[PDB]
Amino acid sequence: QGTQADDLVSAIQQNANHFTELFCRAIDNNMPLPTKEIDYKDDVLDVILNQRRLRNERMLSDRTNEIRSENLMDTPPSSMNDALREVVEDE
Amino acid sequence: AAANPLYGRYNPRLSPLDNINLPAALLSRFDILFLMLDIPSRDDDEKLAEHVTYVHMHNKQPDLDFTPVEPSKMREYIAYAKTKRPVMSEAVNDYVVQAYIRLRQDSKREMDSKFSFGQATPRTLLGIIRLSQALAKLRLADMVDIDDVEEALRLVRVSKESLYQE
Amino acid sequence: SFDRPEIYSAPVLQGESPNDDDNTEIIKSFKNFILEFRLDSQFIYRDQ
Amino acid sequence: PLRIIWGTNVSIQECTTNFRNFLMSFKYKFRKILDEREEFINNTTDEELYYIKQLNEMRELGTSNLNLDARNLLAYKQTEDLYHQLLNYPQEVISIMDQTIKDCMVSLIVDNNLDYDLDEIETKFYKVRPYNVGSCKGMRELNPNDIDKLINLKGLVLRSTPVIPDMKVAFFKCNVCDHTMAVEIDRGVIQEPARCERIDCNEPNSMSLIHNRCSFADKQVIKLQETPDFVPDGQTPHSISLCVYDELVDSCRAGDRIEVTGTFRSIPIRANSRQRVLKSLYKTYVDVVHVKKVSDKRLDVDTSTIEQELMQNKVDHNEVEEVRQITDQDLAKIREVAAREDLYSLLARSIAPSIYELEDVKKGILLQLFGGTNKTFTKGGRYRGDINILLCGDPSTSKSQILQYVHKITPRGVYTSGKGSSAVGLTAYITRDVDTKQLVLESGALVLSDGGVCCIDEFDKMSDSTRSVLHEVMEQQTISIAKAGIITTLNARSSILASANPIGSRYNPNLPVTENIDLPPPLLSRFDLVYLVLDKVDEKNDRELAKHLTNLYLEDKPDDVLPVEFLTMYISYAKEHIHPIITEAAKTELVRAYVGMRKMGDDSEKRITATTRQLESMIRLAEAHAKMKLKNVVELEDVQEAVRLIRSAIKDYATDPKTGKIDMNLVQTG
Ligand SMILES: Nc1ncnc2c1ncn2[C@@H]1O[C@H](COP(=O)(O)OP(=O)(O)OP(O)(O)=S)[C@@H](O)[C@H]1O
Ligand SMILES: [Mg+2]
Ligand SMILES: [Zn+2]
Repeated sequence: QGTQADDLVSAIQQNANHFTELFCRAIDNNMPLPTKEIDYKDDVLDVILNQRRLRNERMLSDRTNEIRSENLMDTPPSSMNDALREVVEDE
Repeated sequence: AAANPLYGRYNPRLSPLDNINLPAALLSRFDILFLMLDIPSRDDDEKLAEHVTYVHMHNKQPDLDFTPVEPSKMREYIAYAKTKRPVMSEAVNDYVVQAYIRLRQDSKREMDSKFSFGQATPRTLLGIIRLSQALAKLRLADMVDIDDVEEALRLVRVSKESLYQE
Repeated sequence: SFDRPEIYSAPVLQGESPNDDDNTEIIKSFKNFILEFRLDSQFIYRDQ
Repeated sequence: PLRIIWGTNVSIQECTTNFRNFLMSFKYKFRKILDEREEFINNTTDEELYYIKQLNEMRELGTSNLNLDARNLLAYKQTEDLYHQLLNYPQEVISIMDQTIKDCMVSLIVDNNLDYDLDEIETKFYKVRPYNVGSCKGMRELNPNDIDKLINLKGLVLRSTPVIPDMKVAFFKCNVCDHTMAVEIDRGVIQEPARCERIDCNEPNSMSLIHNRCSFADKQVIKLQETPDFVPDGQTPHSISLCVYDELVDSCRAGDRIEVTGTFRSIPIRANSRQRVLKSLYKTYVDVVHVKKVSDKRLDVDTSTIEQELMQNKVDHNEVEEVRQITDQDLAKIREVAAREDLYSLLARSIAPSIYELEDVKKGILLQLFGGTNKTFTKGGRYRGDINILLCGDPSTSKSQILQYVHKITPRGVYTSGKGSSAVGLTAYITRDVDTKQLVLESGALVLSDGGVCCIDEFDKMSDSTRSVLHEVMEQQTISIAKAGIITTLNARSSILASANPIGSRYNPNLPVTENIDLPPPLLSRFDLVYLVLDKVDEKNDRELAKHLTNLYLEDKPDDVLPVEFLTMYISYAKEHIHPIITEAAKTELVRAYVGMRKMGDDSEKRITATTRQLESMIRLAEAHAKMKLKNVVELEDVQEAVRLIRSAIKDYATDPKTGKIDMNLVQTG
């Protein structure tokens, strides 16, 4: 097509240890939602990771609710939602 | 296994049991024993010499009438053949039983003679059954036919008797 | 030629019941005082 | 809403309710429907409440252990998830089951208004032992995601450590005011107090641990040689260290085949004793929950061997069964089959259905399995009714298959081969432990075979020095070792079942019997039965053998013969409950036959001479035959049958008394 793309193959051939984690992060960025519902026949690791993910979402929701309930400035909804997302994410 | 006789060479003067250093039990454990005698003949030495010398010259098999099967191709075909589990019907069972009876009677008759190759054994019956099942596996079939048993018995006979008799 | 192993935590359970003399509860009470104090009708400390 | 234990999917309330409904609503007809056994369903057994009856009999006997089958949890519809929760999370779910069992014990006596007191139920700790949790996958096929999961292992016990006291409560005393207090353990960590608990005395570092005042618990480590059902390509068997606790300590002896179900653990191991630095690679072991020592496919262990062990099991309240329970209906069927006129031929024929003919060999194997009764002297001597059999003969006479069947059918036998075994490997040896780096004593094949049958293939190939060990085992059923580490006498009551070939690997009628067997007279005198199995070529015999051996290949999965389970329980009942004695009529026949063959041996080594050990073999074989027919006395018919079996094993009817030769065509019948 003519566009410029870097030589990813040689970079993987010379730095496979870094590109393992790079690929894992890229995969974790866009992970499709599970169509199948979790049940009692799944592995213990799967239910542990599912509980960890649900705990992560509950922590994020609780922190967002707490900071929104504080209402520091009493004041652009997209800007305040973005800033609230960043402060919840790094807090 | 690969083996040599007593003296390093086969001699027709002694019985086949005499020059084979092998006890009767471990002889019976072998399903097939191949005597491989180096009989000097003018006609066969021509073909052996030209075959070996062609292999040494063109670095490959001389016969161009058929393509040899590649070892990976042979491996996957044998893997497919090993999945089959053939069974034996009543007719092939009767054929095997009568063949075993005739083999035992022939071994009884030839036990005293110098042409003895051992004593006929139920392990020979199991070897015939095993060879017939392997031949049925090679046909990728779940059934064992008569001709598989005939080929197994032919292999058993030409293992020892055909070459020692000549 | 490996790196530092890292140590990190995440809140899971409730733990033991909090105490008033605990430093975290004192900090939380101080934050509540800063955010929720009203002099007459205005939150003076958060605006300050 | 619904509360879930973190890291699991186990809810305490839901699990307690489901297990309670399972306990009060399970019937064995559900188990038979699950196992696709519809026509095996009967009325009076399956329709009753199974576990309610089990808790009732537990209350009546005063026991506190419930054996739970997880396949029964699969049978019930509401607990179908719970089965998985039992496999995935044994720690929480087993405690939930114990609490539910205690609640049901309370409920069964408050609801029906029994006279049993509630306080004994309350002070007692009830625990459950789940078993049959699934297929017996090998531990080398397990993965790190299988940690803390219930697994089954069938294996052989090699050795066990002595009882190890592990700390449960710690006892601390003050040095200056003698104030004593006890602290419980918390996940393997004990918080020793820095300062004294009293308000009067508060001296720091004044509390010292008293190692003898504090309470401990039992912990034992058992080395199990795993024998999985499926073995991968080129895999060599290994050993697993498995931990038993509390009541299960000293329930497993060395050399028995057991089915251990337990949770799969892994702990880190310290690299050095002086340092607390732990190794990254974890060490895996099995925390044992339940042990099964009985199998329907094989016999039970000899009860005369473990009498003091049985009394110690009664004292320790471990409640593990070494022998199978016999009901009233199957005992009635045992008494019915004992009244058969063809009982001897039926029992001998039902030994090895895949092995054709060998009727006398099967009769001898059957008598050896039954064995003569054991007479121990009040003065201190001991006579053991162990029957020893040698099978000498032509190649391919299905004798190695007889050894295989005997090895599979015995409780604690060991199969071994000539020239692959040594004297030290047969008696005892000293090894280095991988955990403690200590010199431990481990048993040989003969010691591990005690109370069972030691099968030796290719007995002629064994060295004379290695065969010289066997003499004391054959004669006195002991091994008296005096080595650097071991100086003691160990009981080895193992019946020796050996297989052998002639010198020329085939029987030669020109040479006599003794030269064909090629054994020294001290070793050959100790065999109760010597079976010369011959290959005589016939028309009808070869035809029938070929038809029998070819009919197995008609289908993929292959008169009347008894099932293996019923045969095992019949032999076990006869061994346990029948101790025949010799009468004067039997004594007259014994003395007459012994003197007759001593006189017959006067003719001119080349021939087997009669021996006093042959008289003892006559007594043992007659006692075994009387034990088979459930008779408590040994009559003349049993002695005549023993003499007939001894004569027919060596083919004395075919043998010429003078030259010692055997003629094939004339006297032998195929
Ligand atoms: N009478 C028989 N009944 C049933 N199977 C037999 C009989 N005779 C031989 N066989 C079978 O033939 C094969 C020969 O193996 P084995 O008989 O076990 O060897 P063996 O009897 O120990 O003699 P060796 O090993 O040479 S000392 C096995 O598969 C046996 O099951
Ligand atoms: Mg053998
Ligand atoms: Zn004090």
